[PDB]
Amino acid sequence: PRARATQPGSLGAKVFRLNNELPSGKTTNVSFSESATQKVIEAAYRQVFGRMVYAGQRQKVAEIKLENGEITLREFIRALAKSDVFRNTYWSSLYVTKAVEYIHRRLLGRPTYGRQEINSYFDTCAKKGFYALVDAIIDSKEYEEAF
Amino acid sequence: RMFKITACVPSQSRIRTQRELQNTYFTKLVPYDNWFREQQRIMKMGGKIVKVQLATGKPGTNTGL
Amino acid sequence: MQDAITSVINSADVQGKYLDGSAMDKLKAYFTTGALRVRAASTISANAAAIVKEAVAKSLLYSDVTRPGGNMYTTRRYAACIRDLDYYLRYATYAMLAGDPSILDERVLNGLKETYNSLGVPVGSTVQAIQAMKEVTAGLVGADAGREMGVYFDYICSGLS
Amino acid sequence: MQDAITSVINSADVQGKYLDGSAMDKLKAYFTTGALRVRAASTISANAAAIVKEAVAKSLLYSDVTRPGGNMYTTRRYAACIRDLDYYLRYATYAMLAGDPSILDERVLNGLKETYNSLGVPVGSTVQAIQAMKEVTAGLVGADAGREMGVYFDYICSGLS
Amino acid sequence: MQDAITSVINSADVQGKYLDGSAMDKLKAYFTTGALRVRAASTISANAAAIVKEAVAKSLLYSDVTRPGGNMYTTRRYAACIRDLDYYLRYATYAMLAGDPSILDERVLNGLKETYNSLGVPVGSTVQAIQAMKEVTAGLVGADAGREMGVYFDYICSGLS
Amino acid sequence: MQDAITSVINSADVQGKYLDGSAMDKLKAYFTTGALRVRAASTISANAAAIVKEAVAKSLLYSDVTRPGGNMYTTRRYAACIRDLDYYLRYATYAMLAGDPSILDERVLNGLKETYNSLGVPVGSTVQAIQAMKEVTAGLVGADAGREMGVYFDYICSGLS
Amino acid sequence: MQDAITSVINSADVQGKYLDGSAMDKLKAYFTTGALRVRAASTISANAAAIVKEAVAKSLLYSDVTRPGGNMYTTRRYAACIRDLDYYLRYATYAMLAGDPSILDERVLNGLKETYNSLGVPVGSTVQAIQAMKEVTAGLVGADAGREMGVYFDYICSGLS
Amino acid sequence: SIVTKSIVNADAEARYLSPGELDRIKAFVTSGESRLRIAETLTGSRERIIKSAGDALFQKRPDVVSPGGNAYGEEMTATCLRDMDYYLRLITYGVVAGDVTPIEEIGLVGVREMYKSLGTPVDAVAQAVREMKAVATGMMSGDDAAEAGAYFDYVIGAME
Amino acid sequence: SIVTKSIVNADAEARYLSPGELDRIKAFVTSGESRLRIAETLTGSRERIIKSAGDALFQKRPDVVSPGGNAYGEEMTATCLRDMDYYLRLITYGVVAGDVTPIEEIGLVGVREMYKSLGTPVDAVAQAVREMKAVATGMMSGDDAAEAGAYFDYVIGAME
Amino acid sequence: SIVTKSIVNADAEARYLSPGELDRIKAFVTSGESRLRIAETLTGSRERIIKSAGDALFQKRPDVVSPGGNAYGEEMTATCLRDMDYYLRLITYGVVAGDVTPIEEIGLVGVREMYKSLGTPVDAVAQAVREMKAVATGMMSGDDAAEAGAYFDYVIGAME
Amino acid sequence: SIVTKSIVNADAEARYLSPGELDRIKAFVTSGESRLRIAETLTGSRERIIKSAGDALFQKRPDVVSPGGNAYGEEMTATCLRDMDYYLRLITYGVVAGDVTPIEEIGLVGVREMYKSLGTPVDAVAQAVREMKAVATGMMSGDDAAEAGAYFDYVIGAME
Ligand SMILES: CCC1=C(C)/C(=C/C2=NC(=C\c3[nH]c(/C=C4\NC(=O)[C@H](C)[C@H]4CC)c(C)c3CCC(=O)O)/C(CCC(=O)O)=C2C)NC1=O
Ligand SMILES: CCC1=C(C)/C(=C/C2=NC(=C\c3[nH]c(/C=C4\NC(=O)[C@H](C)[C@H]4CC)c(C)c3CCC(=O)O)/C(CCC(=O)O)=C2C)NC1=O
Ligand SMILES: CCC1=C(C)/C(=C/C2=NC(=C\c3[nH]c(/C=C4\NC(=O)[C@H](C)[C@H]4CC)c(C)c3CCC(=O)O)/C(CCC(=O)O)=C2C)NC1=O
Ligand SMILES: CCC1=C(C)/C(=C/C2=NC(=C\c3[nH]c(/C=C4\NC(=O)[C@H](C)[C@H]4CC)c(C)c3CCC(=O)O)/C(CCC(=O)O)=C2C)NC1=O
Ligand SMILES: CCC1=C(C)/C(=C/C2=NC(=C\c3[nH]c(/C=C4\NC(=O)[C@H](C)[C@H]4CC)c(C)c3CCC(=O)O)/C(CCC(=O)O)=C2C)NC1=O
Ligand SMILES: CCC1=C(C)/C(=C/C2=NC(=C\c3[nH]c(/C=C4\NC(=O)[C@H](C)[C@H]4CC)c(C)c3CCC(=O)O)/C(CCC(=O)O)=C2C)NC1=O
Ligand SMILES: CCC1=C(C)/C(=C/C2=NC(=C\c3[nH]c(/C=C4\NC(=O)[C@H](C)[C@H]4CC)c(C)c3CCC(=O)O)/C(CCC(=O)O)=C2C)NC1=O
Ligand SMILES: CCC1=C(C)/C(=C/C2=NC(=C\c3[nH]c(/C=C4\NC(=O)[C@H](C)[C@H]4CC)c(C)c3CCC(=O)O)/C(CCC(=O)O)=C2C)NC1=O
Repeated sequence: PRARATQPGSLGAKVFRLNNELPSGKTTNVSFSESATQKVIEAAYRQVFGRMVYAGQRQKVAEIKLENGEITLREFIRALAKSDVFRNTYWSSLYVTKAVEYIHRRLLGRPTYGRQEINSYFDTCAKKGFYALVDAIIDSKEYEEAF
Repeated sequence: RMFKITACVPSQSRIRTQRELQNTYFTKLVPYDNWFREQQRIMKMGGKIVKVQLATGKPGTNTGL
Repeated sequence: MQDAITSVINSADVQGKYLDGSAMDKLKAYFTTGALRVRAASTISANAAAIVKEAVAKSLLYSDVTRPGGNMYTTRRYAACIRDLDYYLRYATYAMLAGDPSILDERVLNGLKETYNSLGVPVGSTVQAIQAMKEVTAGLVGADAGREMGVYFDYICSGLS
Repeated sequence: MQDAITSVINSADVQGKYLDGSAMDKLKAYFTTGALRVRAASTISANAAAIVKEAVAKSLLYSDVTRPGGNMYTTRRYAACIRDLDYYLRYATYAMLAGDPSILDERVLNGLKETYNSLGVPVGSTVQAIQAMKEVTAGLVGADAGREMGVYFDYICSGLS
Repeated sequence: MQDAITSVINSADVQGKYLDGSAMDKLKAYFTTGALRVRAASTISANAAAIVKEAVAKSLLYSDVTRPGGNMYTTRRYAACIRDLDYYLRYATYAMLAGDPSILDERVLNGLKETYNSLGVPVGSTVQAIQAMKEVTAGLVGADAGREMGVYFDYICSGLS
Repeated sequence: MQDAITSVINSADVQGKYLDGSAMDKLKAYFTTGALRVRAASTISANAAAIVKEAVAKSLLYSDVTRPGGNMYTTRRYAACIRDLDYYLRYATYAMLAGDPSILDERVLNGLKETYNSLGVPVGSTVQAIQAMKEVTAGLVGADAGREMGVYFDYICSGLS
Repeated sequence: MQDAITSVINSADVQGKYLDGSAMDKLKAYFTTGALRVRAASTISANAAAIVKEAVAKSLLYSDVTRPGGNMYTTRRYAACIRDLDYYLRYATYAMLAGDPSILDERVLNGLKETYNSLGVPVGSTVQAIQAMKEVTAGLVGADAGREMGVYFDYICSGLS
Repeated sequence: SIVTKSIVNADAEARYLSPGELDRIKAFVTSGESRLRIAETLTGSRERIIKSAGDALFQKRPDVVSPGGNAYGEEMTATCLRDMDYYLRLITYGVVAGDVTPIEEIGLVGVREMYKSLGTPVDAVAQAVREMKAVATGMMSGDDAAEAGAYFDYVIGAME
Repeated sequence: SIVTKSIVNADAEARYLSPGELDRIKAFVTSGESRLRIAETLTGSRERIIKSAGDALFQKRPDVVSPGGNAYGEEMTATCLRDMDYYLRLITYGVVAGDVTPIEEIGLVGVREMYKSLGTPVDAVAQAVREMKAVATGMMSGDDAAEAGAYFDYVIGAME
Repeated sequence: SIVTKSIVNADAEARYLSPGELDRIKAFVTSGESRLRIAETLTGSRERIIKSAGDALFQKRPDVVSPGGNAYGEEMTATCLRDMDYYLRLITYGVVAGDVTPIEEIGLVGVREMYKSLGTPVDAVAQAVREMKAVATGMMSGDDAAEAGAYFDYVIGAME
Repeated sequence: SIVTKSIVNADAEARYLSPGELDRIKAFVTSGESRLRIAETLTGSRERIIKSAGDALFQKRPDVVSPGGNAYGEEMTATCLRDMDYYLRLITYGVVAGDVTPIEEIGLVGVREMYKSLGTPVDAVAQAVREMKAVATGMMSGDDAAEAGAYFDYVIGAME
């Protein structure tokens, strides 16, 4: 449980980090920084939604706030997951328990462990709703320790 | 309602293969509704908070935020 | 985050010596206080909601804050106020158990000042509410542990002001 | 992130012209340096751990920092110190290979100053350690590439101070 | 996920034996075909959207599936169909480069039949679309590169059926 | 349950169209391969028990699954394993004769995964047993008849996994 | 997850009855055996790695499973095997302390058969490894503590088989 | 101490302290006198422990005192005994803390990295703390020797 | 290998192979002949490599063959030379594949857990691979010794 | 045993057993269950005790296994481990009997004369029983380790 | 250099220089920059090479630093490192010469006779130049390491 944060090498999926922090005022034309930031935004779009979303549907306001550097990658993934296209795709078409399970597999990278964990998240879905479900998944200590 | 904050957060217990200058000097924009929770998180790691200020709508807005 | 024990170990560690007899003296002082610290902590944990409601009923209720025009007017601000008071009481209980106010300087008073300036929270009403809560918990759990809670509530007020 | 090549292309691009002969002159200057840049980079990559241990043994070891009372006392702070030195050497090798200190201004000296002020890291000891590492790598890989590493280590020190 | 090299090494390792002459001959066969694989992969990366749209223009256009009632009817379904065909061409390019279809049944053919059977996607029409994609890319890259593309296209059609 | 002829007729009927030239070419392909299918089916009907016992002698014998604790341990479990392998070979022969794997997912792969998961049957060991059965029968009937047997054996292994 | 006390309370509560004399006698039996359970748990916590490595040295070493082709072949598979055996010993210690095997089928035996059947792990060889672990720890802690360990070891082997 | 660890456990689980760990803190409070006695006897005889353990280590592993080894010379052997002094000091801190966490914070995070830098063989340091453990438990009474040997055992476990 | 690593690294990024990765695969494809020559050099003389490296190891670290060590006795020394043979075989696999994912993905992931469960000093295993590297790079030309010593270097680095 | 010693000590004195001796026999009779548990702990894990104690002994005293020492060679080291097995068996007998008259009356009376006639250093045998005591008291609970270490203590004391 | 050796070869054979050895002198002339780079890197890091090689030699062969041995004491160890300095200096001279002949003229004729006079074990000096070779080729790039290792190899061959 100390090694939740250790990334797998060549035996699992690759992990994308936003470590370069896209920093520039008076940026070079052939700056390599924006291109890697586009790679990371690409990666967040296809890990949250699964696929690259259609061209009219992607959020440009959260991409712009990330490339300017005011929000973190965690809050950017929270703004991707609390969007209308994500909830119309995954939360509004499905059963509530199946939506809890699939949103947990999308945002935490793993299926749920047991019943307490599902009685606690679907209670957050009960008294508060889907937005607090995304907020409680992104809050969790496994998210903080893993990513 | 949104708090601009900047802060310094040190690594707690392990050496780091990554660079993490962006992890150590965090300046970001935290909305109001999650600010209690994110403050609690910064205090739970142990790092200090250097600045807190809300750059959005005025303190005092009972209707409309 | 340090106890009395961890601060003793830390101080003996910066200068580099082993445990001397004066460190053992501080440690036995901590233990003989710590038994009643445990019983006072259980009493405060049992009655926290009544303590907070008596604190706000003592100081904040029939003023301009809980009235219109104050920062405690709406139910959003009232719920935030009760949550702020509960957090002050809980962290004071943690500092009472540890025997060190380093947790209050670490987690409570870290950026609380500037957000209290930026949201427009009155510092004086909060300080009055904390002092009312202080003698409420002093009348609840007893005299010596009342003093214990007193210096940690005063630490919170001094970091706030 | 720009090379000598990317900075030449970038400068010819802002004013809007094509490649002139002076740009080709800078490019051939970069290539005739770049062959020995490659061999010096392989030599530094081979001996990085010995370079860092000789740097700390030269300057930081028998001072107050590696002693108690300094910022290098605990094993946590020692491991962070060795990691900081390894990162300085690695980014200096990247800047030597690219022929441009834009990476040092981009990734190293971005927020390193304010976290060094906030954690209380001594700037002078770090600068002495980097200069000791500079003539350690100069005696290792040779004279001209020693100067190459010298201006990039000096760039790191000037961004630090 | 393993290419021809990793599968040869895995066979020799599960044996526990060293690389004998048959493994050397298999690796020599892969190291002779690799340049043709590289050039065909570049030529396929050139014309992704053209190969996909020519496959739809050959098979799926002007049939019942683009008419009302078909599973390719709406713009959402058309965009998802173009996405699925781009996936098939991209992973066939990957399996051509590796020289082993392990990526296809690891990452395409894993739950694809059950997904298409749950959605109501016609499997025969998409098999004909993949066959027309194979015919177009074999017209693009030539005889033998088209054959070594078509073996993995036939692998995808066989696992889908 | 449909062969290549019935699937071609079903496609042309769901279209509502007559049999065009592509359907004629598909039926000509089946009517050319049918004699080879007949001879391979006779050769497989010759040696059912030999192919099954050689598959067990290759994979499952002398491993842990025939030892105590294995799922192939008892004589009842051994007889049921021989019965299951005879089923796989018989239905692979049927799917080879029809030229369409519709009988396999209609009558073998329907509830087979859930049955094996409820009983505790290892799916990987039985997949290896079916693969060895495929290897033995491809050694029996030749290259191309072994390939057109192995496509349905791979269909059974893919639906089982 | 329930010990002997919680299961007795759950039976008396599902009855809705008070604790009669049979429940008192069951709890007296557990409160007599608890000190022996504590001492055996300390003795097992002493020698975790020794019991695990003696179990591998008795059963799994120098057999086919550590040779090429075995499921315990690679260093990754060896480390995962040592991890699995440490899990079995740790949870058998927990079930010995609770005096009830509810934690074993709640948290070990839940999806263990399907996991091992999907991975290809031999169940008979790991059952023999758990039996040798039981034999070693029963040699360690004595007759009756070894028996009350072996009842939960036999529970794990029965649920695995 | 045990109280900081119980507090960070109740914090991460976002609840109050359970009565089990309240009873744990109360039992730690009552056992303060025994741990004070253990740390008292260890702070008493630290020089004798260090001298016997260093000579036992040099008798067991002579590679460190050989020419070409790490601890060669007067000052190098004195610094070796200084490092053993630091580790026995952290042992006393963890003995009086009731937890291994000050030993972790002060001297267990990067010892492999820094001893890779200095050239010290870390298994030799594990042997040194093994000899210090054997000598200190030889000095103590058996129950208190078990308590101090738990922390010594933790240090040699985090070493190797 | 190189092709697996490039395919996976383009695969997570949802893109095709970049042209720089493609000329990387092309350069590895051209250097495969020299890789196969180094592999035949390492394969054909494995007896002398294992024998001389075991001799120099037991000369260098005699305590593991002395009574009390792990590799004491006939069958234990035979198992020790077998483990060295395993690591030389993985060295040959990593030489052919052009990357260390065969070596790491077979015999370096849980090597510390395995050799801790066996009771083996891992530094003496690092010395065994060091002597194997000395005998092997004493057996080849310069660039061949550098290219094989890269993978030997990775194995000794992944030990400690 | 205890009963033999009490009977003999009352027997020379021409008196019956005094009531204090009788409650001594009664307390030993009640503690026989814990004695049998310690005996099963020592009996069931004799392989690891003898193996690890021989390993730590030859690590500690390498000259007796070096050429020139007593236990040099295969059969001599086997006889050395056999002598250690004899002493662990006598330890088990003394644990059950509640007194050291099995250990003394079997294998401690002429131990100096025997090991002087064999040419054996008796201090190295005391180190062998010391390592056996370390492995055995590392294997039990606290009071069990103290009760077994009493008899191990008697054997090492009767050596020197 | 290579030119003096080609001249004395053409002199003893009483003919002009062949175009083969004219092409050899021309190739030596063009490879002057590579040998200048090798000798430059060796003259750069001579102290680090000498310190690591001397500590590796003293770790490998402790007979010279033992009492009664040759290099016993501060001045004797310093003179040992001085002799290693002379040999690395001659290595650089032969590296820049393109031939082994200045190493032969200055330090290879009577080293067996003079070290028979001083009492220095010559095989220990061969081990010292072996460690200097291993360290210097560890520093260099592999092709240049092969070139310098040719001259180092010649020196240890003329030693033993
Ligand atoms: C890629 C560019 C990059 C750099 C350089 C970087 C440095 C960096 N150095 C840090 C700490 C540190 N750096 C030092 C440095 C030193 N020891 C001394 O006393 C000397 C003055 C100097 C040794 C040469 C120390 C002691 C700490 C830890 C202080 C503490 O937080 O306890 C930290 C805080 C987290 C940590 O503990 O590591 C960061 C992020 N981060 C980056 O992304
Ligand atoms: C606009 C949003 C809003 C709400 C809801 C609000 C409630 C509110 N209710 C109060 C008291 C109270 N409210 C009640 C009301 C009730 N108890 C009963 O018996 C009745 C059933 C129920 C009336 C419906 C009582 C009895 C008090 C006095 C409580 C006390 O003094 O302990 C007070 C304390 C006095 C003050 O500061 O004015 C506030 C702030 N204030 C607000 O600004
Ligand atoms: C663990 C330490 C810790 C503390 C203490 C903390 C306090 C904290 N108090 C806040 C607000 C507040 N705190 C108060 C306080 C008061 N009501 C008054 O008028 C009195 C003066 C006082 C009641 C005693 C009020 C009214 C607000 C909300 C003002 C607003 O944003 O609308 C907020 C902004 C988010 C929120 O609405 O809750 C934070 C983060 N955060 C922390 O992490
Ligand atoms: C990389 C491996 C991989 C594949 C191949 C894959 C396919 C896949 N195709 C899908 C849908 C689809 N696929 C098709 C495709 C077709 N239907 C037709 O009529 C044509 C015959 C055929 C195209 C040639 C259509 C129309 C949908 C949308 C179904 C719907 O929206 O109801 C879906 C449903 C969810 C979503 O659209 O985004 C998945 C998961 N997923 C994968 O991970
Ligand atoms: C409390 C946590 C803590 C630790 C662990 C610590 C270690 C530490 N060990 C040091 C040196 C050393 N430590 C050793 C020790 C050893 N080498 C051997 O041969 C022996 C086997 C082994 C002794 C167990 C040696 C030889 C040096 C000097 C190394 C040198 O000068 O190159 C130094 C350098 C001198 C100084 O600044 O005091 C530090 C800081 N300091 C700390 O604050
Ligand atoms: C290909 C990756 C791979 C490795 C490395 C591997 C190692 C491995 N080494 C073993 C034993 C061993 N390996 C050694 C080796 C050594 N001890 C020493 O002192 C020397 C330093 C060192 C060798 C030079 C010894 C002594 C044993 C026997 C351990 C015992 O009997 O308890 C065993 C248990 C018996 C067996 O089935 O062989 C395995 C599985 N297996 C693998 O699949
Ligand atoms: C139950 C009481 C009892 C004891 C103790 C006993 C000892 C005993 N030890 C013997 C030999 C021996 N015992 C040792 C033992 C040792 N040498 C060492 O260096 C180690 C320090 C040490 C063991 C750890 C050796 C080396 C011999 C062979 C002596 C020889 O061959 O000359 C022999 C002669 C051969 C034989 O018949 O076994 C006896 C009788 N016999 C007994 O009945
Ligand atoms: C360039 C050709 C050349 C060589 C070879 C050379 C050798 C040389 N070695 C000397 C001494 C020595 N050399 C050694 C060296 C060694 N003994 C050891 O223990 C080590 C293993 C070995 C080091 C490799 C020692 C110990 C002395 C001092 C001997 C004495 O004082 O009796 C001296 C005497 C002091 C002096 O006049 O500088 C000379 C001349 N001088 C030369 O000009």
